[PDB]
Amino acid sequence: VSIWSRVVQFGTGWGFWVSGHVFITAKHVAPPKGTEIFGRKPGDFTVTSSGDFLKYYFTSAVRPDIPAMVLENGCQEGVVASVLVKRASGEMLALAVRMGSQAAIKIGSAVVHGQTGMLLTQDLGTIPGDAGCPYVYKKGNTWVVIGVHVAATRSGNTVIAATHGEPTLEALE
Repeated sequence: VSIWSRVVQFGTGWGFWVSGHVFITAKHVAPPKGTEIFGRKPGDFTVTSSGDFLKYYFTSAVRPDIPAMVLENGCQEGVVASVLVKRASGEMLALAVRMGSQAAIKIGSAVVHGQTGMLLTQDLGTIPGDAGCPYVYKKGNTWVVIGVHVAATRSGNTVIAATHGEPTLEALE
């Protein structure tokens, strides 16, 4: 699809334009908080994190050309999604992954929640440094994004996606 263009190198990893204003990535690849990014200084944007999910909101659209997509909080187990892996070479691998159940993890010093998935099918699969690449699927007749890649199991086909879910309560003052 044209979409592959949304995926871009970022810090020590990758990230994704959900909308003109919204850029998501894996928190551990991101450059330190308050770094000048895409030629914007802090204050041009607002960053919300959620585990190892990291969302930048830009007051002014940074990618004006691009439509919004729906950003779900993970998806149902058994749904077949697809990871959009770009490699530094520019090579583009659509990896199919059947999504699984939730699962905690440690990124160093910090336990973080994710949805696991089991890569469907040699060379193949993921590497560290794919972190950030998105997981997306076709819900009925259109496409949504459900999380970002964080890591893959030493053993075989299992991968973890970080997810972002909207807050449901609020504290006062």
